[PDB]
Amino acid sequence: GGARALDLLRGLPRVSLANLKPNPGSKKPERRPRGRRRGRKCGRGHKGERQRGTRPRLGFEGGQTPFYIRIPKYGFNEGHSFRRQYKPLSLNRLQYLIDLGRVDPSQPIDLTQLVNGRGVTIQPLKRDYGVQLVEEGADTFTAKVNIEVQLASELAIAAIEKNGGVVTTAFYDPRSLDIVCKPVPFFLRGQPIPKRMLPPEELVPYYTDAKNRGYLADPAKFPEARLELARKYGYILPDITKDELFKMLCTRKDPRQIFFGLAPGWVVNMADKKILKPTDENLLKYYTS
Amino acid sequence: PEPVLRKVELPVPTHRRPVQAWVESLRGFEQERVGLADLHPDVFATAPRLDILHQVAMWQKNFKRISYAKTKTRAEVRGGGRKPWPQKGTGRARHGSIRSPLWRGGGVAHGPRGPTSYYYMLPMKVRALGLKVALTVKLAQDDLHIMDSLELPTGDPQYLTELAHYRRWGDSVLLVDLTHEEMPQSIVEATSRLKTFNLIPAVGLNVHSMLKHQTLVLTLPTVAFLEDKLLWQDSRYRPLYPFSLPYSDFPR
Amino acid sequence: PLHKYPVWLWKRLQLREGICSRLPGHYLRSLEEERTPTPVHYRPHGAKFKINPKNGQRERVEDVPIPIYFPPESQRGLWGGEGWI
Amino acid sequence: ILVCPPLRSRAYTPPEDLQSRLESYVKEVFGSSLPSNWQDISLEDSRLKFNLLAHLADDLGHVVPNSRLHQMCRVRDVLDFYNVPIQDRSKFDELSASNLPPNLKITWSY
Amino acid sequence: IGIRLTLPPPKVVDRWNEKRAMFGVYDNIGILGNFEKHPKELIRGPIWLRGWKGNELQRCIRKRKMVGSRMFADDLHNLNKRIRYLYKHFNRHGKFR
Amino acid sequence: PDYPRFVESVDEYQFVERLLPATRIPDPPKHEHYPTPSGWQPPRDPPPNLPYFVRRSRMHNIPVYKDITHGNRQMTVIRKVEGDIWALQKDVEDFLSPLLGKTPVTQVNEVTGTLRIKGYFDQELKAWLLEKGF
Amino acid sequence: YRARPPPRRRPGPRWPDPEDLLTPRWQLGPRYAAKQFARYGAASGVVPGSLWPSPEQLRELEAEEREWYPSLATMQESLRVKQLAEE
Ligand SMILES: [K+]
Ligand SMILES: [K+]
Ligand SMILES: [K+]
Ligand SMILES: [Mg+2]
Ligand SMILES: [Mg+2]
Ligand SMILES: [Mg+2]
Ligand SMILES: [Mg+2]
Ligand SMILES: [Mg+2]
Ligand SMILES: [Mg+2]
Ligand SMILES: [Mg+2]
Ligand SMILES: [Mg+2]
Repeated sequence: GGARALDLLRGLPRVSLANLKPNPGSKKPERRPRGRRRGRKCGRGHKGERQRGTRPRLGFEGGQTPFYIRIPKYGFNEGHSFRRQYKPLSLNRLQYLIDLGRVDPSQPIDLTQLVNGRGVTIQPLKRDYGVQLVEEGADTFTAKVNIEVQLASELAIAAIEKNGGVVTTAFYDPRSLDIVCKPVPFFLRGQPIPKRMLPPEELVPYYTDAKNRGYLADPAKFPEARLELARKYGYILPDITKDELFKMLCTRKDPRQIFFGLAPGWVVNMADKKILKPTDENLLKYYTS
Repeated sequence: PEPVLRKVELPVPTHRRPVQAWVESLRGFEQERVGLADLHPDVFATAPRLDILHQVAMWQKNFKRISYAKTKTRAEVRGGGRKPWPQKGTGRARHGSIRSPLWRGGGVAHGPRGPTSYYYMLPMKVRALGLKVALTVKLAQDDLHIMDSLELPTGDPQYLTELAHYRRWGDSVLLVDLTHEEMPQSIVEATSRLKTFNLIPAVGLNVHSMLKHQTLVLTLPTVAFLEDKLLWQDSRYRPLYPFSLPYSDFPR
Repeated sequence: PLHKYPVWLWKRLQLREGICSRLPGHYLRSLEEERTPTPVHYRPHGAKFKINPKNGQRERVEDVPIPIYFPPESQRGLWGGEGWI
Repeated sequence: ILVCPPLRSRAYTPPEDLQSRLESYVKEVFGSSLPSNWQDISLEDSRLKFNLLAHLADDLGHVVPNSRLHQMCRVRDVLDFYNVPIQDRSKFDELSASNLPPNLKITWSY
Repeated sequence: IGIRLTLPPPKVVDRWNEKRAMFGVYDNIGILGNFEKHPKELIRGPIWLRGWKGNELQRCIRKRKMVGSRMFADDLHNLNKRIRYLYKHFNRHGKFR
Repeated sequence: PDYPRFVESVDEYQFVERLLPATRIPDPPKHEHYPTPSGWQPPRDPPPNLPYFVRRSRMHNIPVYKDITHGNRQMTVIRKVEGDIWALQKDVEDFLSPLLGKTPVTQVNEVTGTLRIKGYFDQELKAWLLEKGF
Repeated sequence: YRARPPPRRRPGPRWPDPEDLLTPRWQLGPRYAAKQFARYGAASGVVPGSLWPSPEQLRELEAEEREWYPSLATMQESLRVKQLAEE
């Protein structure tokens, strides 16, 4: 194979710039209006708009009302630029990442970790609002994780809580989503870490409900929902208090916080490896609100 | 007196074995076989891709080309606003301007419209594989020579020319050093007075220069640098942002 | 060919040499002042952001001034900012 | 002033005692303790291979090139390589040496 | 007629001058230098043509946008007319619609 | 210009270091049981003694892919093949003859070390190569 | 011949002269100073206290946030009122 090719190459003239050719089939011949075959009319036909190069626009049918105008207007793409979108994160792919080690299950898992492990691709400029944890491959998913997403299905939540873990649905504004997806470019702007905005009024009920594992829901109502899901799907809810990873599973960030262990208003240097914290009363009040 | 033995730092694939090359010295005419060096098969023994070499060479030739040729059209040629003669009754051909391409001194219908840029970029993996293939071809055809260092006993270029003739290095020799600042003054002076003997740093290594020069000369630090740089591509992730921005394990 | 400084900067360049260079600094700053005139012939929005009724979304809104022509007869009277439209 | 030695000829003639000399060099380098199946002795050790090849090159005037160093893994391969002969005659000399019919004449204007 | 009666003077090309000898050096600057600089930064020429490619209309639009304020009056007028003509040709004339 | 007072600290940069991503693809962690729940199995060490060898991708996956042309032509591509690609083609034809009822149509690109097969047999080829241990 | 030294990225912070009219505005804005500080650490010679907003900017941001970002309690009350009306 390769050794045989190298042996053949050894007994051949030195490779230089005078014996190089492109890969066959990669260079189509260029056609020019010269000669008998491609001259004369030069592939333009006879007298008319087509040969004279002045023909009606695309979609014009010659005077008849065009097909793209005669169809009545209906609302299909109305408000498309304002619809929120969520990339799907399947449990099959999550287990694939965990097994390959791209996403470690021993630490809280969120959008930053998924992007660092190249598991999801989030485009805030394309009306993306995060990742929805879909239920694909829930039967074969077996991994204790503390997964944080933006949307979650009942089956996916049931699978996570059956395997043992904490699934929480959190909200990010477009700016916070961009920052959390690509923190390194943000720290090069010399800007203090902003506050995570509250969900819009249309999304408040979703994130203030315990059945959706919302991050603004009452903590005391979670056990009821977990037990209801366990009863519905025929598994026993595992008490995570006895687990040694209880602190890691219960490690939840503040709703006004973007990054674990970092507070709004702090400025990261990334050159002196230092974090600067303001002490002004007004700035502290603004950032802790 | 002790042999210079060099091993591969990066993990060689289990199904392949490193290739081997002689390590020589430039301090004497007969100072050959000063040691043995092992070279990574994926860099110095990959498959020969002459098509990829051609692609990389053409990219190097054409990506930085800017064509300044420009001609004037009938709208830019001086004059020609008025109609030369009435449409009918003259008995001659009908014309609208004297700067038409049919007229002497008129505009050009489809002439060059410079400045024009032929800029395009091949993928980074392809551009690295081109260097891999060039190094492998040089090693296979025995145009590649590994040196412990580029230091010469004297700065006289005739000494280097006679040494190349004695060792049968062909007409053209391209010496590569690890860093530009740390190049020995003897070899710098020897190369500065020569035309077919060109000294470049490891950063400046390219397929065009390697093909133009019959013989390539590398140092052990240069070999290690090239192996690291070329094998980083085979295991790097897909980029989230430009690699000039900080990463956890980059650079090194 | 091309100029080094663009055309619109030629007046500013001329205001830096010759007799204009020796002018007092306060007068030069007064000339450089380009405060927007108080609206007269148009009604400003009064807000930076407004909710568009078509889609119910917040949009930035600007107040583009209406061009006003001042006849030469206005330079010998006090028209209070009004002029021909 | 260093004097460049005259350019060595590429021509090689395999010695009749090549096998004995190779075995002696193998005994010198790898040791004479285990000469059993000397042609099957592996050349895995870089230092041992370098010593053996350098001694052979100094003795015979022919050195294994870089394109063939990787192939050398046992003494048998080196023996075959040194059994393979090398010629260095020019093309015109080769044509003249080849039996030319009396009606064939060759001239070299270079 | 129309063909020279004498051979043109012989043309000698110095294949090993400095420029041809060092052509292509530092092309892989980003690859072999921790991506500190991009290879497109080594291109020298017009400011509006540096690491960018396009058709004649796009080149004219880019030139007008970038250095239009610094152009001469006649050159700017010719550029505007050329842009108008190219717009008409590329959006109203042709064979394929 | 009066500025707010700021306190400089170095203890909190560990979170920034955690947020910083890497460039090299991490090696798969050792698993007690194989195949993994996701279905991934590591290559056999030492590699099998066959004339040809198939190299795993940068993600540690079998280099068997599907391709479609003209909207109706479905093909399966085996990449990163080193050794006797003709022997690999013969083995693939022998493997796929019972499934198709006839000799499969294959193209061998020796320059790129690739094998192209008419039809979609990606999962079957992946299982076959995993069993062989490539 | 010997090749010229390899082209290296310009080291250290860059501070274009504000007096020159050809200097771009984005090279003179305070955002440029903040970016230079972030990229080059304390060697940029920029006071870190200027990174955080001035009191006027803080008041403007607070006013904008109050105007265009209702509180959670207000949103819940509005949702309750809307649900009651629909019921
Ligand atoms: K024709
Ligand atoms: K015809
Ligand atoms: K057209
Ligand atoms: Mg004709
Ligand atoms: Mg007709
Ligand atoms: Mg006709
Ligand atoms: Mg005209
Ligand atoms: Mg007229
Ligand atoms: Mg006309
Ligand atoms: Mg002319
Ligand atoms: Mg395809």
